[PDB]
Amino acid sequence: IMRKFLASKKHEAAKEVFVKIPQDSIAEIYNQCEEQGMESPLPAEDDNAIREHLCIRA
Amino acid sequence: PNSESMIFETTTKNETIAQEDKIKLLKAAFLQYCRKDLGHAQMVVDELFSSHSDLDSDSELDRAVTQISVDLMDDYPASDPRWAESVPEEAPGFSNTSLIILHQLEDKMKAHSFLMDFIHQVGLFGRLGSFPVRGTPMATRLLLCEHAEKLSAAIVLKNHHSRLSDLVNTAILIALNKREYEIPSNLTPADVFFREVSQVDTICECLLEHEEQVLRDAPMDSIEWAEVVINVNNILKDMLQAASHYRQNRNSLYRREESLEKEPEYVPWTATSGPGGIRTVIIRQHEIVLKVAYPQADSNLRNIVTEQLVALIDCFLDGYVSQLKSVDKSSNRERYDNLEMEYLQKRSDLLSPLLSLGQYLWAASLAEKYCDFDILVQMCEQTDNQSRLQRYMTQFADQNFSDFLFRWYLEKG
Amino acid sequence: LVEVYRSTKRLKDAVAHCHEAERNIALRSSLEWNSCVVQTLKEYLESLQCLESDKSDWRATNTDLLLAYANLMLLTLSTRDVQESRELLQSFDSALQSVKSLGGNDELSATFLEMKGHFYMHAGSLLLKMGQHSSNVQWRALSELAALCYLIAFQVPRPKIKLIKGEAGQ
Amino acid sequence: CKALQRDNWSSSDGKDDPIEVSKDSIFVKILQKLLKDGIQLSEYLPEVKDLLQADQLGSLKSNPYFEFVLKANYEYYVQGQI
Repeated sequence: IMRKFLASKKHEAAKEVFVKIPQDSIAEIYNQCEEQGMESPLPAEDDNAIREHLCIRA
Repeated sequence: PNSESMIFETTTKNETIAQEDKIKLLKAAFLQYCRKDLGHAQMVVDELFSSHSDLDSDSELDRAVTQISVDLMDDYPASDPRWAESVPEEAPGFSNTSLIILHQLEDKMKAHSFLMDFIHQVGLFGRLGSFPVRGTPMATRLLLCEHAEKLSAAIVLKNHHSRLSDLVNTAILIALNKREYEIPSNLTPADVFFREVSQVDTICECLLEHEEQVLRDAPMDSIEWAEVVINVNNILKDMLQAASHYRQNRNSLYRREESLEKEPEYVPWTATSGPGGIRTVIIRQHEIVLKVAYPQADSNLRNIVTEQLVALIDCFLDGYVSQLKSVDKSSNRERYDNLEMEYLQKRSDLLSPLLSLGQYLWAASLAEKYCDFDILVQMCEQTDNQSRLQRYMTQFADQNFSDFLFRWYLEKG
Repeated sequence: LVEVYRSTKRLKDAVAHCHEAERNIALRSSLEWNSCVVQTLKEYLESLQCLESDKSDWRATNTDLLLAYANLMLLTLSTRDVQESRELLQSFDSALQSVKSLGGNDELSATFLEMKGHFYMHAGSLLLKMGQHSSNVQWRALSELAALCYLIAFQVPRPKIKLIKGEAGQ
Repeated sequence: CKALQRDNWSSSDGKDDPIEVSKDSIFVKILQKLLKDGIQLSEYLPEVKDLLQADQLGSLKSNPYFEFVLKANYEYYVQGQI
């Protein structure tokens, strides 16, 4: 949805979606990876998604 | 003149050849085989011992093949210059290149296997006789086997040395004092001793002279005697297993497949009778363990040291079971029945303490391997294990175990 | 149905029907059914080959076969004679000896570890079942070898499973 | 020579293999790079005779432990390409 709003020049609406993502979420996706159900490296959709969210923040 | 015309000579040539010259040229042929120049490695062999010569040719052949095997066990590691004040100026060694003793011992074993290939591939193995060993004649193929059993155990002794250092360095010092030799101060006692693999066995007299001394100078209120007994037993155990395991897993690579003759009574090092004989080592340690450790020990230490004692008694009887397979019942029966009674007596002397100490699995694993029917039957009645006795009345039936058991029930039972 | 599959050599079809029918608890209670499952899983392994597919099918079929042996052994101990229990335990021993080569970390490696535990539990059960009928045998030797069996069957470590969050199956 | 002088060719505690221990040396790591980048070490490297006749090595030119560990790793990495 931020990929849409930034292309649509709605930079404040992309920042409204950025504020809908709680700031713990980047660590919570690692918490959910060490107690098993997933393996020691983050799922490859979601490491790339965290890297993309960090691109969007920058 | 000069070139193709000047007489190539210098160390004399073919129309004389002394016994040093035969060894220094058979060393050339083995070094040519270690270049895979087989065409010339053979031409030196077929000149040195040409197949139309006197019956004394083979008394030089067993000798040169033995000396080159001793020289390879005892080789000087010419990559390490701690030896550069400690090597002779003529020395036709084998240049073990690895800067660690474990790898010198592995590289001597790799090279020994290529010496056995050279001896098969240039046909020589078909000519081997019986070199003199320990003051008897011994079939030279079994001496070449023994030299690699000594290497096999030296690799174990160097791996227990890298765990148990100053127990082993002290037994090495006692063994080197029994050679009267000065240790070069550029080296250690371990480098001097792990040169001489031809004598790696003398450690097993000295380890018990150190163990007896800890069992004379230390308080029984300590743990340290129990760790010495455990660690000396593990050194003897794993070396004597590495000897017989080598002997068993290469029992083809030392064998005449045909013979028209009678090979002598084969006594390997692991079966030696004498003051430092490995039988007398196993007997000393069976006295020591049963008279010193087993009275003082706990329930767990008594198990450890029993499985160790079982591994020493097994090498002792393996050593008789081999001997009673080279003496002949048809044409040396005067030796045979008397060696068979020596075995049958020492079989019970060594195993009756495992029975009396109530270790019925360890008395019986052994008595089932060596057919000791008295202690088989005694363990059954001392457990009332009539089902295991019936299992023996099935298992040993070609060997009349039931006829024996029926005396045992008639007499005292 | 499993007769009618195996006679037509529809062996993967028979095992796939077992993979559905084993979900009925009223079949898993039958000695007859578990005997048919254990023997059908062998006859399917006896048709698999050196292919990259079969190195997956052979894993499932051996996990199934060792678990079906452990349940057939529970039922045979409970319902049959001592010799009927020997020949089954000796068949389960033979099926463990093949899988014993697969030192690794898949769920056949995990099943094999747990099935050492069930094998020694059933072997200790066979020695005490021998004692229940063997009027002339000393109970010490049977109970010593049974205690060794239970000690091994206790010390086999509990499977270190991974709880995920969709999977309502125990 | 200057790679070999960044590497610590002092002797270990007498338990430990000089073809295992050499694998953290920067000299062995550049040989492993040349091999992984496709180069023939049998043609690309100077002679083990004359790398030992170069004077740059200085203190290492009197060290026998360096003298066989250099040879043992040349032997291992070049006879690994034949």
